Amino acid sequence: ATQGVFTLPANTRFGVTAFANSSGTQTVNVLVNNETAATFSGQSTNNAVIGTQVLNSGSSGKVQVQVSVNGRPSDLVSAQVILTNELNFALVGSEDGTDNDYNDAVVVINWPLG
Ligand SMILES: *C(=O)C[C@@H]1O[C@@H](C)[C@@H](O)[C@@H](O)[C@@H]1O
Ligand SMILES: [Ca+2]
Ligand SMILES: [Ca+2]
Ligand SMILES: [Ca+2]
Repeated sequence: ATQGVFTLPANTRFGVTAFANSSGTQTVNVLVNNETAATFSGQSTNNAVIGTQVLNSGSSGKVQVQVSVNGRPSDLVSAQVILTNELNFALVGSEDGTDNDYNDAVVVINWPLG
């Protein structure tokens, strides 16, 4: 199944933050309605924040997270969770190798903001 794709409410500001846990340099691209809106890159085996940014979901609300390492797409896992019918997390893990820890880049999207 497709992973890393989320439909947010339209025209909503959201946070996106990426952490790294891999010897490979992670590149995280965040697309809004299929256009790149943010790109983070970095390397850590200790959960360092490689980027954090506030974006806008636009008219469609479609947000996609893509992760690659040296140009090769990582395998993604994702889900969205809503607490008290208000607080939203869109969660992504990614795997660049064979150990299947799925933490090589971890991406968290949260809304609402403010
Ligand atoms: C390459 O070494 C594999 C890569 O980096 C490791 C340190 C570990 O985080 C592994 O999960 C990751 O796929
Ligand atoms: Ca891994
Ligand atoms: Ca890892
Ligand atoms: Ca508040």
